[PDB]
Amino acid sequence: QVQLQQPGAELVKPGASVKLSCKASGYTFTSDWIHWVKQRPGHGLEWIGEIIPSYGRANYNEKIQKKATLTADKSSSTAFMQLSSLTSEDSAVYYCARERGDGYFAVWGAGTTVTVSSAKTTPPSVYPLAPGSAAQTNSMVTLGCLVKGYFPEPVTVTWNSGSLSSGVHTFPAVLQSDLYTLSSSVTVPSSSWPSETVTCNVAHPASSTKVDKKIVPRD
Amino acid sequence: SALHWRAAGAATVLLVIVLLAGSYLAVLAERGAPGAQLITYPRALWWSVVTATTVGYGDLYPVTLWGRCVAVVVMVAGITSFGLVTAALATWFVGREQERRGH
Amino acid sequence: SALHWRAAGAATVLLVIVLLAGSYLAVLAERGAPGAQLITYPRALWWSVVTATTVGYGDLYPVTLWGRCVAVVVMVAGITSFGLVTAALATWFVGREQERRGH
Amino acid sequence: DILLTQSPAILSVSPGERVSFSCRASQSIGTDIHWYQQRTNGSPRLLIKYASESISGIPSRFSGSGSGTDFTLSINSVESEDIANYYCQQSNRWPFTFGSGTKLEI
Amino acid sequence: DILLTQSPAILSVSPGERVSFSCRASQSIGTDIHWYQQRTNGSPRLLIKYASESISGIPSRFSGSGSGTDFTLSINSVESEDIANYYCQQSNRWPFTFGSGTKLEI
Repeated sequence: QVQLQQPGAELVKPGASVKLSCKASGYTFTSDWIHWVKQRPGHGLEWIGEIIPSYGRANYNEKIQKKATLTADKSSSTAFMQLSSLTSEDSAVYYCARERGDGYFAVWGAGTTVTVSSAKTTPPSVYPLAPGSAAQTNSMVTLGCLVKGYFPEPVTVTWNSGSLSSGVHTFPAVLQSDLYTLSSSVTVPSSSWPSETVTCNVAHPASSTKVDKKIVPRD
Repeated sequence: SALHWRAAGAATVLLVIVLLAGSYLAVLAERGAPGAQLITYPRALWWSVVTATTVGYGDLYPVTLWGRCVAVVVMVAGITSFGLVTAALATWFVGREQERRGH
Repeated sequence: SALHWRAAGAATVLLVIVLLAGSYLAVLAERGAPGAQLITYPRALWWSVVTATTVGYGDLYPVTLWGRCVAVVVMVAGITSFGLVTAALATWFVGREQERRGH
Repeated sequence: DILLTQSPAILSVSPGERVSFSCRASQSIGTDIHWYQQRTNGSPRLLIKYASESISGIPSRFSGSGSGTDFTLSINSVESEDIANYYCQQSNRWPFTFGSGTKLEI
Repeated sequence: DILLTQSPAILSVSPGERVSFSCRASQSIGTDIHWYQQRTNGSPRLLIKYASESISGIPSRFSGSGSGTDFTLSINSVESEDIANYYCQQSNRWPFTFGSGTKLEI
C-alpha cells in the first residue's frame, strides 16, 4: 500500500502560488514528521522543511528563500505545503517523506512536478510506430509510440498497463515551441506479435488525461 | 500501603511520564534551532534520564528557550522524586528503630 | 504552616534570588576573560539552574575567580535547598506514620 | 548547517567489481548518516541507516561503514540495477542536510 | 579572540537579483552572530540578530542563516538603498569581535 500519495504535476503562472498535498496511509504515530524535499532537474536533493501533524509545529530551510508554509489536516491524514509567489527558480519535483523522528526518511512519495510558466496545458498526441513493410524481423521486434505536443511535464508511458517492463526505453522529452515531445520503445519476441497484443498507455497528470494506443501492423 | 510509600510510587510513575513527555517536547522545542542535537526521540529519551538523575554528561543538551524550560522541569521532577524515595526510606527506617526500642 | 514547610518555601524563594543574582554576577565576573562564554544574562540564567541542580552539562561554566566564587555559592544554595525540601518531606512523612500508629 | 561532500561525483566500475562511495561531514556527526538510491525518474530509496545498519528489502550486496566525519557506502559486485544516484544525509544536527550525490556508472 | 572573515570584500550584483554575504568564524560560535548595515557617513544598523532572527524595522528582503562557523546574510532582490557596508559580529566568546566588512555594489 503506497504510504505517501502526491499529485503527478501542478502548472503555476509566475508570481502565483500552489498548495501541494501529501495524503499518508499505513501506521501513523503522534511522533511522525512529514518532510518536503525539492529537486530541480539535473540537480540533487534540497531539504525545504518539516511538520509534525499531531502538534502542528513546522520548521523550514533558513538557508533558502522562505516561499513555503506547512499545514496538516489531522482528520484527513494529509500534509500541505504552500509555495507562494513562484518563479522558474521554483520549477522542481517536490517529494514528501515520512520520518519517525529517528532521523532517516524511511518512505517517500512519487513527488509532484511543479512547472512555473505562462503556457496553457496541452494533453499529448499519441501515435503508433509499427515497422515499415520492407523491414526484416530478427528473433525480436521493436515497436514504439510517440507522445508529442504536450505541456507541461511530466507524462508516464507504460506497455500493456504495466505487464510489459522488460524491453522498454522511454526517451527524455525535448522542448520546442512551448510543447514537449518524446518516444517510448518496446522489444517483444518477433513471434509474440501481433498474435499477442501490444498497447502503450500514456498518462498526462496536468491535463488529467490517460490514453491507450494498440501497435498493429501497417494495413 | 503507608503514605510515604504511595507518594514515592506516585513520584516514580510521575517521573516516567515526565521522562517521556520531556523527550517528546525537547525534540519539538529543539528542531528549528540550527546546531541543536537534541532532535530525535530515542536519544532525547537518554537525555531526559541523564538529566533527571543530575548525571548530565553533556553529550546532549537543549539550546532553545523551551528546550531549556522542558529541561528545568525534567531536573526538578528528577530531584523531587529521588528525594521522596529518600524521605520514604527515612520514615520506614525511623518506624523500624521505634519498634526495636519498644515504642 | 509548620516550620519544615516554611524553611523549604524560604529556601525556594532564596534559591530563585541566588539563581538571578548568580546569573547577573557570573556575567559581570566573566566579561573581560578572553574565551569566557558565560557572558550574556539569558544563558547565564540557564547556567545558574544547570549548576544549582548539580546537572552540570558543561555547555557553559566560569573560568575567572569571581565566576567560580559565584558558581560555588549557586551550587551550595542548590544543594542546601534540594535537601531542605527532602528534610521537610521526611518530617511530613514521619508525622503521618506517627498518626497511622496512634501516637 | 552540516556540509555533506560526496567525491567523486562519478564512479566508473566494471560488472561484478567492488565499488565504494565517500561522504565526508564538515564535522563529526557520529553515525547519523543515511544513504539513499535514486534511479532515473524514481523517488529516493533508503539503502543504509545510521551509517551501517541494513534496511530489509535491500540487497546484501550493499553495506555501509564509518564514524565521525568519514562515511562509505559499498557494493560488493555491482550489477546494472545498481546504476543510479547515491546520496548521504545527516540527522546529527538540525537541520537535516544532504550530500550533493554520486552517479554509479558501469 | 574569535576571528570573523568576510569574503568577498566587494560584491557586484544586478538590480533585483539575490545576493549573499559570507561570514566565517575561526571556531564554532553557535548562532551568536549579528549583522549590521553601514551606509556612507551613517552609524551601524542591526539587520539580523542570532544569525537568523529579524529586527522589526528591517525590510523582509533581508534574511540570515548559519550555525557553528559558516554564516550568511542574504538580500532577495537588491535595490539601491541596499548599497552599504555589511559587518558580522560575534557574542559567543569575550571579547565581542567584528568582521572586516563587505561592500554591496550594484
